[PDB]
Formats: sequence, C-alpha cells, structure tokens
Amino acid sequence: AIKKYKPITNGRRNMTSLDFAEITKTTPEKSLLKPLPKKAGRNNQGKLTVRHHGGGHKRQYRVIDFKRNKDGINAKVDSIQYDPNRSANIALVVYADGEKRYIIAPKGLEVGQIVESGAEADIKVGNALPLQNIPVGTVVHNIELKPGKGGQIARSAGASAQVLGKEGKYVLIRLRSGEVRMILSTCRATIGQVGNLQHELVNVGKAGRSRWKGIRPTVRGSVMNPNDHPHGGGEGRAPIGRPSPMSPWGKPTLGKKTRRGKKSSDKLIVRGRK
Amino acid sequence: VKRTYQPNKRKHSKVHGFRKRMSTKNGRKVLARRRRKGRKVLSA
RNA sequence: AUCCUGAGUACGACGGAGCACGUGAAAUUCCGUCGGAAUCUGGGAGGACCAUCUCCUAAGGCUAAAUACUCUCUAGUG
RNA sequence: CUACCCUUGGUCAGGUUGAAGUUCAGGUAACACUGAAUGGAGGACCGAACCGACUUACGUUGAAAAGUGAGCGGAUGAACU
RNA sequence: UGAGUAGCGAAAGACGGGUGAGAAUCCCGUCCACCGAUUGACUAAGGUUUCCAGAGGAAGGCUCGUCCGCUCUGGGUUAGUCGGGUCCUAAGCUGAGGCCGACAGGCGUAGGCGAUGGAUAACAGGUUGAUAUUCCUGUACCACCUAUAUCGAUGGGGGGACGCAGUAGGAUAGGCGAAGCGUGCGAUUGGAUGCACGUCUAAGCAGUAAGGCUUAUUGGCAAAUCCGGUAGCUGAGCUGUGAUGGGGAGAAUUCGAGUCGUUGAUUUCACACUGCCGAGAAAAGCCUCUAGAAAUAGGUGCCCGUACCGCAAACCGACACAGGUAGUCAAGAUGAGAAUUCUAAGGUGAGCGAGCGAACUCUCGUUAAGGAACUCGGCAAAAUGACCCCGUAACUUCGGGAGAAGGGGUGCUCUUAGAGCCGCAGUGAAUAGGCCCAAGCGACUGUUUAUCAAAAACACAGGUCUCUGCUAAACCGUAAGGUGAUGUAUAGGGGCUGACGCCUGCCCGGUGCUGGAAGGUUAAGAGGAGUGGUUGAAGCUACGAAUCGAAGCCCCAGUAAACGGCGGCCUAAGGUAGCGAAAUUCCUUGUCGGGUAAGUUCCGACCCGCACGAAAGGCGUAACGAUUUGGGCACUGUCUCAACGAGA
RNA sequence: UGAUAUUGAAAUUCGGCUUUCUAACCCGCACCACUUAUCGUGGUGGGAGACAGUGUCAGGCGGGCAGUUUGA
RNA sequence: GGCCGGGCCACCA
Ligand SMILES: [K+]
Ligand SMILES: [K+]
Ligand SMILES: [K+]
Ligand SMILES: [K+]
Ligand SMILES: [K+]
Ligand SMILES: [K+]
Ligand SMILES: [Mg+2]
Ligand SMILES: [Mg+2]
Ligand SMILES: [Mg+2]
Ligand SMILES: [Mg+2]
Ligand SMILES: [Mg+2]
Ligand SMILES: [Mg+2]
Ligand SMILES: [Mg+2]
Ligand SMILES: [Mg+2]
Ligand SMILES: [Mg+2]
Ligand SMILES: [Mg+2]
Ligand SMILES: [Mg+2]
Ligand SMILES: [Mg+2]
Ligand SMILES: [Mg+2]
Ligand SMILES: [Mg+2]
Ligand SMILES: [Mg+2]
Ligand SMILES: [Mg+2]
Ligand SMILES: [Mg+2]
Ligand SMILES: [Mg+2]
Ligand SMILES: [Mg+2]
Ligand SMILES: [Mg+2]
Ligand SMILES: [Mg+2]
Ligand SMILES: [Mg+2]
Ligand SMILES: [Mg+2]
Ligand SMILES: [Mg+2]
Ligand SMILES: [Mg+2]
Ligand SMILES: [Mg+2]
Ligand SMILES: [Mg+2]
Ligand SMILES: [Mg+2]
Ligand SMILES: [Mg+2]
Ligand SMILES: [Mg+2]
Ligand SMILES: [Mg+2]
Ligand SMILES: [Mg+2]
Ligand SMILES: [Mg+2]
Ligand SMILES: [Mg+2]
Ligand SMILES: [Mg+2]
Ligand SMILES: [Mg+2]
Ligand SMILES: [Mg+2]
Ligand SMILES: [Mg+2]
Ligand SMILES: [Mg+2]
Ligand SMILES: [Mg+2]
Ligand SMILES: [Mg+2]
Ligand SMILES: [Mg+2]
Ligand SMILES: [Mg+2]
Ligand SMILES: [Mg+2]
Ligand SMILES: [Mg+2]
Ligand SMILES: [Mg+2]
Ligand SMILES: [Mg+2]
Ligand SMILES: [Mg+2]
Ligand SMILES: [Mg+2]
Ligand SMILES: [Mg+2]
Ligand SMILES: [Mg+2]
Ligand SMILES: [Mg+2]
Ligand SMILES: [Mg+2]
Ligand SMILES: [Mg+2]
Ligand SMILES: [Mg+2]
Ligand SMILES: [Mg+2]
Ligand SMILES: [Mg+2]
Ligand SMILES: [Mg+2]
Ligand SMILES: [Mg+2]
Ligand SMILES: [Mg+2]
Ligand SMILES: [Mg+2]
Ligand SMILES: [Mg+2]
Ligand SMILES: [Mg+2]
Ligand SMILES: [Mg+2]
Ligand SMILES: [Mg+2]
Ligand SMILES: [Mg+2]
Ligand SMILES: [Mg+2]
Ligand SMILES: [Mg+2]
Ligand SMILES: [Mg+2]
Ligand SMILES: [Mg+2]
Ligand SMILES: [Mg+2]
Ligand SMILES: [Mg+2]
Ligand SMILES: [Mg+2]
Repeated sequence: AIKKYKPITNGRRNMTSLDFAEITKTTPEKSLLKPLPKKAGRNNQGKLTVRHHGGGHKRQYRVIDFKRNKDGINAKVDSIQYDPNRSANIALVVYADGEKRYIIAPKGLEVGQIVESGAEADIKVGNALPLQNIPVGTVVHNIELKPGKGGQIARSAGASAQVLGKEGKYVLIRLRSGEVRMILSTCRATIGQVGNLQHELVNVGKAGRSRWKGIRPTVRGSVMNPNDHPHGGGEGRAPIGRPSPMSPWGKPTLGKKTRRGKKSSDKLIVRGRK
Repeated sequence: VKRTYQPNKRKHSKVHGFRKRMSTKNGRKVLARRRRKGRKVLSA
C-alpha cells in the first residue's frame, strides 16, 4: 500500500511513498546486471537534445526477458525485486533446467508460482502465448508488435490490454490508451496485468526527490526572453499574446496533432486515443 | 580571487600540442602558417 | 552510294546556369528530371521561326610555339 | 574562467529535537485505541570547518581591475569539493 | 611640471658582542613578543635549478645592506619493493573493414588508448653542505634463471564488486596520573626539602586471537568432477622472535631503567550489524571446471620521476601583491566542541626608520542628565548571549509555534543537603539568541543579474491542458548516426498554473486547434478542338479553348485550466463567488474609527472598483523569510551637545 | 498535397476508382554465416509492397529563420 | 482581369 508521512517538516508535508511490501528480495541477481551510465539527455554529438535530464541516483540495468521464448519448460518464481529502471517490479524466475531470468512482475504473481511460455501453455497469469492462442476478452501485457522481437506494449506499472477479436492473421486489441488496433496473430503476449498498481499514487513531496530521479527543473517559456522562447519577453507578467501557445522551438503545442502521415500502421489502427 | 589561467601540463599538451595539431586539417594549417612565418615554436 | 561514317546521342518540355546579354524577338553552350530522332534523298549552323541559298560534317582522342607567374639561381640596372 | 553535464574520488567540530516501526502494560469478541520504554527519521533546529555575499564601515592614481573588518545565510543536502 | 610632494603593501622589538670602507636593517647571544585546527609537519598540482658551498655588491630588493629566492664560480637529485610504464578497465577519445556526405569530411563494428578507481614484493636505524623506504648497516619479501631429488584456456562458472544513515561493541594509537624503576637538580628573597623529566624499538617469520559470516540425478554454445535446478571461511589485535642488535632521560669509546593505574579514539575490525529508498561501475589480477597439452644453494631484476618552493617571496594573480590554491597529521589547560583564551611541538617578529603627541581622517574605549527627541529608515552602536532548573500565549496543516514570553541559580572553604568565608560584581576574562504585537508578498528547503538589484523574480512538490501506439511524439544532424530509452500511455515531450484549504462563474460571434462536406475556386500534368508564320498544301514552326486534375482557402460543427471577451437599444456574452482607496484608487492626505500631544505612513471598516475578479487563477492560510511595512519593550553618543583618552 | 520516374501482374466498377498478387523497393523483425561483433554484408524465413522512401516538377502553409523598408 | 454564385485565383508602367 501507500505510506503517508507525518508532516514533521515542510518538505515531508503530504509526501507519500510505496511501502515495498511486495518486494520479497532486496538485492538484485548478480549474473543478470549490466552497467547503465547516464546520458543526461545528450546525444552522440555531446549536445543536449532532450531537456530536464541529468543527475539522479546511480543505477544498474537488469536484463529483462521481454521475449519469453523459452517454450515448454516450467519456471518457478523465486523473488519479486525492485527495478530502478522501470515503474513495474520484476520477478526472478528459475527454469526447470537451472536458467535464471528476469520477467516483468504481473499483478498477483507469487513466489513459488510456476509460469511457462509457448503455444501449449495454459491461460494463467504470467504465462506467455502467441495472440493466436489467447481467448477473446483476456487481459494481457507485454505484447509484441513483431514476432520474436520481444514485448513492447503495456509494460509499465498497472498496464494492460484486452483481446477483442481475431480477423485473419491479425488480432484486435484495445490498448491502455484506449486505442483499438490490429496486431499480428503470431506476436506473443503475457497473461495478466502488470503489477505495482500504486506506483502512480506516490506524492513526490519535495523538489529534491525529483532530483534523485534525474529530473532537472523546467523553466516556463513566459519567464524567458524573446530570443529564448516565443512566450518570452513583455513587461511584467504577460498572457500568451499570440493565437496559439508555442513550444520553445516555434511549433503550436496545444491540440496540434503530430502523428506523421502515410505510416504503414494507419491500416492497422481501427480506433485511436490520445 | 581565482584567475583564468590554471596551468595543467596534460591539458596544455592535449589541446595545443603537436599531435593534436596534426590530428585535423585545420591544425595542420596552423602548423603550416607558423612554419611559413618562421616561428621557432610551432606548438606545445 | 552496294556497305560504313561515334544513340539514350542530337533534340524537346519543365527548372536552372554559362554566354557582354537580367527570358526577352534569345539564336548559340552546359546541368538535373522526364521524354526522345534521322542514317548521304542523312545531319548541323548562318540570332525566334519557315523556305531557298551558303558554309560545315556533332554526339571518340592527341598535339609543340607564340602567352601567364618568380620562392629561387647567375649576371646586371636605377 | 564560467554554465550544464558525464566517469571516478574526497569532505562535513559539537550540541538539539525525537517520525515510522518494535516491545511491554492495558483494552477489546476481534480490531481500533491509550501510556511508558526503546528506536533514530528529516531538502529538521542551533552552531565551527567548509560554501556563500544581506547590512555596514574602510578602500576608490586600492594591499586588491570587485578586496578587507565587523556582524549575516546554508551547513546530511536540490550540499560542498 | 605637479615635488622633495603622495606612497614605501596588515604586526614588537631591545640591548650586548662580531664583521666591515660603511650597520636600525648581516651574523651570533640574551631578554621580550606573535601563531599554534596552525604563521607547525607532510603529500598533490603548478613552477623548473629558485636547492648547497665559496666569492661579490653595478643593477634587482619600495630604506639600508657587509645580506639575498640577485650576480660569478664550482657542485647537488642514486629504487626489483615509493608514484608511473613493461597489468586492468570508466567517462571520453579513436577506430581495420563498414555506413553517410559538393570537396574538406561526419559517424561507427571488432579492436585500441585512457585514472580521478581495481591489482601489485621493504622495513627499522644511521649518515651529508646539498639525496635518501633510493646511499650504508641489519633483517626481509617478490618475479624469473640455473643446479643438486602433472599443466590446462583470449572457453564455462565463481570472485573482484561497491549506496546512504544510524547503533552497540572488541582492539589499538593517543591523553592523563602515581612515581614503581631510572636520570638530573635541591635553590641566600620570607618559607619547605622538594622541583624537572625519561620509561622506547619496524617489516618479516612463527604461534595465538576478541570478534564477524555461513549423497544422488541433470541449463551455463562441446565437455565438465565446476556453477545453476531438483530429490568451514574471514578477522583487528596480542605474544615470542626479529634484537646480548638499535635508540635512550644521562654519566664518565664504555656504561644507563623500559612498570602500575586511569581514560580511550575521529584509527581499525568494518559499510561488520541494523534500518531505509533514491536501489548504489567495469575489467584484469585471483579461485575452480573442462576441452586440450619440492626444499636448498647460487644467480638475475629495465625505463621514467626523485634537487628546491608548495596553503607560498619560487604556483595562479604584470609585483618579494592583505586575494585564490585538492588531501593528510590533529598535543595541554578550559570546554559539548576542531568554539573561546592562554600554551606545546614547531615556526615567526613581517625589507624603511627616528621624533612629536596640532587640526582633520580612520580604527578603538569611556561619558553627567535625558533616552530615538536623530534619521527616509533606530543606519550604526548598545543591549541579549554559555550551562543547570522552573515556566511558557494567540493560532495550528496537530508536526508546530518554542529557546515563545517571563523567572531563578552559579565564587571559595568545610562537613556529610547543610554550615560558613570574601568582593561592587562569582558562566568575575574570552566566546555563545534581543524580544513582542500587527499587515503586504511568496507556501516551504533551494536558485538568480561573476563585478551597483537576492527580491515579491526563477525553481519547487501539487493541478490541468495537449501531443505521442513505438523506426512514438519531441529534439540534434545535409545524411549516416543519436538523445528520448536499453523506456512503452501508472510512459515520454510541450503549454499554463504553482504546498495546502474552499473554489474556479458567463460568452464558441472573431482567431487558433480538431473533425466534417466533397459544393465553388486553383497549379503542375493530361487532353488535344482551333488559329497565326512559312512552304495551292502537306510538313516544319509559334500559340491555343471543351474537359480531367490534390491539399489549401471558402462553408458547417465543436473546443475557453485554447487565443481572447465579460455592454451602452447593442452584442458572442454582458462579471457569478470572493475581494476592494489594494504591490491595483486619478480625484486623494476619499470618509469614519483605532493608535500618537500631534499619524500624507500603518491597522479596521465603507463602496463612489479613474482602471479587482476566479489556473497571465480568486479568496484565505499554520510554518518558513539577511523580503517589504507599521507599532512597542529593552537599550544606547543616533540625537540634545558634545568632551576626554589609545593607536594608524 | 498532387503529377511523374524508380514501378511490375491480374481482375471489379465508373481517363480514373477499387480489390487481389509478388518479383522490384522497404523492415532500428527473427535465425544463420563471415565472427569471440546489438555495425555491416550475404543467406533463409516472416512482415509490408508497387504503397512507402528518394529524385524532378507543381500548389499551399511557413517571424521557425533571413535581407530590408517604416518621408519631410 | 478569370471563373463560378459575394467567394477563390490572378496583376513587374
Ligand atoms: K514505482
Ligand atoms: K629525493
Ligand atoms: K468565442
Ligand atoms: K471558433
Ligand atoms: K475601496
Ligand atoms: K486598478
Ligand atoms: Mg520535460
Ligand atoms: Mg517551472
Ligand atoms: Mg526576465
Ligand atoms: Mg521570436
Ligand atoms: Mg509575449
Ligand atoms: Mg501588465
Ligand atoms: Mg564524325
Ligand atoms: Mg544564362
Ligand atoms: Mg547562350
Ligand atoms: Mg540568346
Ligand atoms: Mg541547335
Ligand atoms: Mg579532517
Ligand atoms: Mg537543514
Ligand atoms: Mg577551498
Ligand atoms: Mg552566487
Ligand atoms: Mg566576513
Ligand atoms: Mg535559521
Ligand atoms: Mg546553521
Ligand atoms: Mg616634479
Ligand atoms: Mg619636506
Ligand atoms: Mg602640494
Ligand atoms: Mg603634506
Ligand atoms: Mg608621509
Ligand atoms: Mg612593509
Ligand atoms: Mg598567543
Ligand atoms: Mg640559497
Ligand atoms: Mg637599494
Ligand atoms: Mg644564486
Ligand atoms: Mg569514430
Ligand atoms: Mg560517400
Ligand atoms: Mg590512480
Ligand atoms: Mg633536503
Ligand atoms: Mg554489483
Ligand atoms: Mg554498528
Ligand atoms: Mg576531531
Ligand atoms: Mg552507512
Ligand atoms: Mg625532497
Ligand atoms: Mg621562497
Ligand atoms: Mg615583504
Ligand atoms: Mg602572498
Ligand atoms: Mg593567497
Ligand atoms: Mg575533537
Ligand atoms: Mg581557535
Ligand atoms: Mg550618557
Ligand atoms: Mg548615566
Ligand atoms: Mg528608559
Ligand atoms: Mg522622530
Ligand atoms: Mg527631525
Ligand atoms: Mg543594526
Ligand atoms: Mg557565556
Ligand atoms: Mg553568589
Ligand atoms: Mg520563497
Ligand atoms: Mg531561503
Ligand atoms: Mg551584482
Ligand atoms: Mg544602477
Ligand atoms: Mg547584492
Ligand atoms: Mg538508442
Ligand atoms: Mg506563476
Ligand atoms: Mg499565484
Ligand atoms: Mg475561467
Ligand atoms: Mg463556431
Ligand atoms: Mg487543385
Ligand atoms: Mg488543379
Ligand atoms: Mg489615472
Ligand atoms: Mg514615533
Ligand atoms: Mg487599510
Ligand atoms: Mg489581473
Ligand atoms: Mg485565466
Ligand atoms: Mg536594539
Ligand atoms: Mg507529395
Ligand atoms: Mg526580422
Ligand atoms: Mg546590406
Ligand atoms: Mg523631421
């Protein structure tokens, strides 16, 4: 659940945190870690191309099996662990042959539970199957967009999608955003909903806690100078002062759609959202 | 108060040294200009 | 004059450039895109264009000299 | 030099307060809930080093092309290096 | 010229003796004084001979100079083990082939380079004018070589291997004491026979150790007896040896004692343990698995750095410049303390002096009576201040406010809390919060105009809108390639608002955005009816209307935490709640009340809002503030009104 | 946003429209090899497909950026 | 001015 701190300081006022009661092991699995140096929003030219990234705690990457391509072998869930690199918790699963892997922790998954993947797997939480063999109405997560590439959709905390129907070589799915779209029937998905549902409930509480997460402060355009931002300048506070609010790079930024035309996925998207 | 020049042998050689000048066409242009003018010192 | 004589070439449209020439009565030369010939009864030019006449024979290549310059060298000059 | 960032190191005399939890003693059908103890949280408090630069005095052909004296803000953090 | 004028760069010196042509300034001595969480000692960077000795005094040195970081001459830096290379990787840089680009070039794979990190064998003593873990002496260790009698990965696995805070312990360094033992001294100032110190000794090699942790079968590219699945290891310190050696308070090359108590780390065990969320490098060295294919003795061990300065007279500041410069060592008295004051170790007396004791300037101390009358403003100063014990309001988000406020105590001696003793005064010095009432702004810690602005400005946690289905959107780049992200709608970008509480009204006509209708309009292109020039014509040539032909625009709808607007019959609609002479009110010192003897400021009201108003948010709001504003207590040379004293 | 080139085969329906196909082109998809390699190239599947992307031409938007004007 | 029913397009003394 959510822990509500007592207002012992002005910083602690209204601050909340996860209690981490689902985390059964507090340290990662050594053989599955990899270094992850920070980019701080800077590209291969050394130039900042995304604002507000930098600093934050040191983090090691956990190698996650998004593919779930180890078919026909049972795996026991050994522990649920904290992953600094994503909003969901992860689960260390041990296969019957001794291979140890990390998977996204589904809601309700428990230590000692047996998960398996493949066309013949049962419809149970944590099992990964092709969308061809998943019944209509099933809630799934970690959905592939291309066969064998690994799950790409519905991976953050609490994420899910529901299977709607089968139309030829595609399966209809309603995604968490509300979009309804077709996905190839050979693409795999995992049964259930991603866990750690209380992740979005955290009241960060203070600026420094944002800093620990690598978020650098955002400066509003209205308090810049005209050579910095379309909203810059003016004496005293100013309203927008042009027909549309603008991004720092000079493009309308309230309601203007940015999805590009003539994409190959237009034929596959039946109903959109966001 | 702290002044602008804080000497550093390594920094000075890596930014202004001979090999750094040879490393780019414009650095080689610098060396050619200094040889043409007749400088005793071509680089660090 | 029986056969041969440089083909995606010449050329044309659109967009440009180079020609003293700013697209103009703009020939003549070149580039991109797209189209695209004729075969000595042939082809090109003579400042739009047509006919006659006149001159030439593209779409392969090579070629000294007269010309440009002086970090230099040798001998000199103002 | 300076701004931001990346990798890898270093530093923060002392004093104060006393969050969550836990134990005990109650209390209960159960659970709330109460008291003591313990516990040691915090961009927490006072205050050296250290980092600043609010006031004032001096300096203004300066000791100094931005400083000095006296107080002053922060000082386990969005810290300083 | 100004002019023998300003200055001569933070400070304590005095005298004796010496040297010399010449001495406040050089050397030596005694006394005095300054620093001492450092003005002491040692590393790093940087400088690059400034280091040492002898000689010198033209110039340099803010004076002098016999002296010198200056000049001349001659010297000085010694490593198998220290730091670096012959080891390892991070960021980053580079990059065979490769991808991309008018050229030049950009990017990138394997690979490589690259410490600020990982690995890694030497300690004690002595010695010089100048070097020393480098030279010498003593005692070691490591790698390789030879001589005299299983090995295995450029493979697998393990390990290396890691945050932050707090707690209780072990041990040791260090401090203090008694003098146990030893070594000096026992003093003409009244007295005593007591005063002053020392009490050490490494690596290595042995032993020990408080502690701390904890059989079978079958995926890791082939195999595994290893790892994975299933049914004992570490460890500060101690003791001995090292060493009948060395060092020693001292005594005359010889001799000279190394113990008891107490305290006890900031060091180490050790990121051991516990807790927490923000979840905390890599690679090699190393161990092991598989495929696969000894001791002893003697010897050998390279390159680079090594002087000196180094919180500065040698570095960065043009200077022998009141500034800047990473780490380490951390004594005594007092104390919570690395605060304070005085001292130790050790260093230093500051590269102009001598007088005088005017004005004036600067720094400092005191001040009758009064006590903010000063002034824009209590600016500055004064006052408060440590510890122990009582006691403590409105308000509140129940944490706070709070050290609220306001009181009391403190010296020394003796007896077991009392009894006394002394002063004007007992935290007797130094250092150590002033407090209260009220209003505006911003919630808060934080950030900002290096060098006239620190704030009410920025940020912020929180809110909302919007974009984005992943080769995401957004962003850098011509591209390749990247960031976003090794993320995936509980995610990422952009706008606005700015904790929290109660809330956030009306208008979609206009503009923007989003979606509809394919009706009008339009380009390239297609389509060729027709015509002019020329040759009755073809033909060549210059033009040329039917019509087909996208988006956009026009049209329709929606959308205001989009841009905006919120009346004077007109409109799209005419301002809801709340607030209001306001950081907004021109008139204006509005009017009334409060506060003062007197109040253009302030507080509370009124509404007549020139010209408030609901996320360019409205109204409140505990806590917070080197913020702005009004009042009060304390307190004072701010003032009446100036006087005296100290220093420059 | 349209035409055209790259750019191919069949149909349906009114020079177009529409559907289907695979073989060009594409895949920051999978596996395989070069090869101890998240680059690249090749191979094989899968996806997509005459679209997309790119060249040329044309119309539109375009203070994002630029050169300038804004009298006496 | 073009075209269509006022709207789009066009206009280098
Ligand atoms: K989370
Ligand atoms: K040395
Ligand atoms: K409107
Ligand atoms: K509208
Ligand atoms: K009013
Ligand atoms: K107003
Ligand atoms: Mg952002
Ligand atoms: Mg902001
Ligand atoms: Mg501004
Ligand atoms: Mg602008
Ligand atoms: Mg503006
Ligand atoms: Mg304004
Ligand atoms: Mg020919
Ligand atoms: Mg031309
Ligand atoms: Mg021409
Ligand atoms: Mg012409
Ligand atoms: Mg021609
Ligand atoms: Mg220290
Ligand atoms: Mg604090
Ligand atoms: Mg410093
Ligand atoms: Mg600053
Ligand atoms: Mg100061
Ligand atoms: Mg404070
Ligand atoms: Mg403080
Ligand atoms: Mg003069
Ligand atoms: Mg005189
Ligand atoms: Mg004068
Ligand atoms: Mg004078
Ligand atoms: Mg004078
Ligand atoms: Mg001086
Ligand atoms: Mg002293
Ligand atoms: Mg010397
Ligand atoms: Mg002199
Ligand atoms: Mg010398
Ligand atoms: Mg490269
Ligand atoms: Mg190329
Ligand atoms: Mg190093
Ligand atoms: Mg020496
Ligand atoms: Mg690790
Ligand atoms: Mg502990
Ligand atoms: Mg200490
Ligand atoms: Mg810790
Ligand atoms: Mg030395
Ligand atoms: Mg010196
Ligand atoms: Mg001096
Ligand atoms: Mg100095
Ligand atoms: Mg300094
Ligand atoms: Mg201490
Ligand atoms: Mg002190
Ligand atoms: Mg008085
Ligand atoms: Mg008096
Ligand atoms: Mg009084
Ligand atoms: Mg007055
Ligand atoms: Mg007055
Ligand atoms: Mg004051
Ligand atoms: Mg005190
Ligand atoms: Mg008393
Ligand atoms: Mg603030
Ligand atoms: Mg602050
Ligand atoms: Mg300033
Ligand atoms: Mg000014
Ligand atoms: Mg200031
Ligand atoms: Mg990437
Ligand atoms: Mg704001
Ligand atoms: Mg506001
Ligand atoms: Mg509104
Ligand atoms: Mg409308
Ligand atoms: Mg059109
Ligand atoms: Mg058209
Ligand atoms: Mg007015
Ligand atoms: Mg008054
Ligand atoms: Mg008022
Ligand atoms: Mg307003
Ligand atoms: Mg608004
Ligand atoms: Mg006062
Ligand atoms: Mg197009
Ligand atoms: Mg402009
Ligand atoms: Mg110009
Ligand atoms: Mg005029």
